[PDB]
Amino acid sequence: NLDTSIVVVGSPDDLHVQSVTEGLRARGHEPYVFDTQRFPEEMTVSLGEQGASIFVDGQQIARPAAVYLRSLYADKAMQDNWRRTLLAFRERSTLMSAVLLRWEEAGTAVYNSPRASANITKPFQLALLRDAGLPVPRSLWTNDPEAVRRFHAEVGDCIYKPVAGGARTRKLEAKDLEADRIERLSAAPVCFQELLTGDDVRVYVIDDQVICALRIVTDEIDFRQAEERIEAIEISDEVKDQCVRAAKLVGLRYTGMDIKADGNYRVLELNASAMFRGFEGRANVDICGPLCDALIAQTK
Amino acid sequence: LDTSIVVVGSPDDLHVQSVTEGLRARGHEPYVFDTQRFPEEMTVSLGEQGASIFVDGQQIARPAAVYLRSLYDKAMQDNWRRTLLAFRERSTLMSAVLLRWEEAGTAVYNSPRASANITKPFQLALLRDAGLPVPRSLWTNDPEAVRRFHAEVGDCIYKPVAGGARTRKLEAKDLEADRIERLSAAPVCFQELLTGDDVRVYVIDDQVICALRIVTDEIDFRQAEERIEAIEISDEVKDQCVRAAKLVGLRYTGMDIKAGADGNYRVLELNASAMFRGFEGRANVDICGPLCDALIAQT
Amino acid sequence: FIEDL
Amino acid sequence: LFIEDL
Repeated sequence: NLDTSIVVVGSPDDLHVQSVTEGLRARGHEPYVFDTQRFPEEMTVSLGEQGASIFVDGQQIARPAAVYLRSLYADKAMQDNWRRTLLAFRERSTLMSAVLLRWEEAGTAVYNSPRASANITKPFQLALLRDAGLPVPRSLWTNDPEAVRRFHAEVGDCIYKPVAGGARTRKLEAKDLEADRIERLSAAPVCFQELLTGDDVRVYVIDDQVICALRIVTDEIDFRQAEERIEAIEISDEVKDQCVRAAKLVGLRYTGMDIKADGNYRVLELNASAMFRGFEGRANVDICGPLCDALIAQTK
Repeated sequence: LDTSIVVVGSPDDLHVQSVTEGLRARGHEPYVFDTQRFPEEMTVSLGEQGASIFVDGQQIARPAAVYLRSLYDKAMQDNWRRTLLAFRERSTLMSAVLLRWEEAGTAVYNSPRASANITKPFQLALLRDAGLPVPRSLWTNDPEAVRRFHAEVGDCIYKPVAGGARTRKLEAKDLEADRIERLSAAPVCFQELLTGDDVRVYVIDDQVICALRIVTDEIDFRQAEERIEAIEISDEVKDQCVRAAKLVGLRYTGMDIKAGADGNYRVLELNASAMFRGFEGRANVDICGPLCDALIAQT
Repeated sequence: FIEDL
Repeated sequence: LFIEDL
């Protein structure tokens, strides 16, 4: 706690916070856990005008060497007064974000900075990769019923999902193209993508080093219950650099790329905080290891 | 439509009004992008490649220069968890439009990427670390921190961390535990009470447009009005303001600054979408002009 | 439009 | 809240 060189931002109850904290302890580095979730009520943060004047529970933390950013963060208070509650959350979150922005400015290697949030915007992240020579699904974010009917008339079998996440993907069928609900794009835009058929592959990239590429297939084992099987795989070096270009162009140090397979893969999303324990166990592959490696590197 | 100069805001906005009428006075009709009417009365379509941006069928892949003025009740009281998600979907699409343009090479006059460096607890640190004078400040939820700050600094003020309320002066009743201990609900910004003259410096593309002193005069019973009159600043200060605008990453900027007890300036804040109409008049400065000229210069 | 939201 | 005007 007096050695704030490596900071893990997140709750000690979070599994990945535990995994990274332990995997670092095993290498002789006891990280500082910045439990943001408990900030205003049971922790103090104080900022001076000088960038270095950052104080957490009285202790100064001007510039960590590296930060693993898992999360920054009884809400019936919203059901009471939404406006006050929103402004208060904004005060909270502004202070925390300022802490992390100051660390990045001072020179801390934040593993996925909160700046990349801009370049993670789905409709922009895709266009970013696409206009850089990367394969992506024929996509379409719209609020026009007619626009999507031409999208359908062109690409045929396709699906729809939320623009910013918040619901599981649903296959677009003809009853959705009905004037009953296709007019409801009036209330909010929707993402429509072509229906890719090949396999789901996930590629971890940590500081311009493809750590692995894992296949995720499913086996149906019970009534409406299926389980994933992860398989360590090797990838064309062309794509083991095509990926690295995506990570560096979006601005992520540690990323989990999501590709889906024609018979050749296309990039769907880069994840600014992908989990790993699921894959770490379903294919006995190591990701926490290289993450801790990259973290302890910045201390030298 | 000639989508080389786009003005994002509502035609009812007096500022987009000024900018559009100035651009017209110079041989360009902008495409006003009234984004209030996004969900309902307007269609936007984005494809996988960045050029495929369509507003009402008409595509707008790459303007020369954007002037961003804004990007934008009971539906909340009823169901709040879905209202927020709906607003976020609309907002994400609009922001993707703006980011795509900037990535093409559009001169977005103040991009939304600035909203990062805009946050006061980081912007003041940026300016302070670059050697520019900022006021002594403390952003905190720590009553002991506030007590030490008040003792160190003297007269203080407190304002929200991200704005939203009139700043008030710190009094002893506020340091009483009754009030002070409410800092556990959300943090607060405390600052030294600067006691000088309000000054505002306008900067477009690393050129200082003018510097205006803002005073107030009592015209009616408990009613004041602002008098905004021009002053001259040294080339020293002019270069500092240009550097501050560049540090925060803004093209059009109205810098709020202020003398203190010493008659020397402190940058208070840099606005990412400052107004200018109330300033141009009595000062006989023209800001709308230089802004429109800078816009046309990108075409 | 998306029910699960 | 502390800022009573929010």
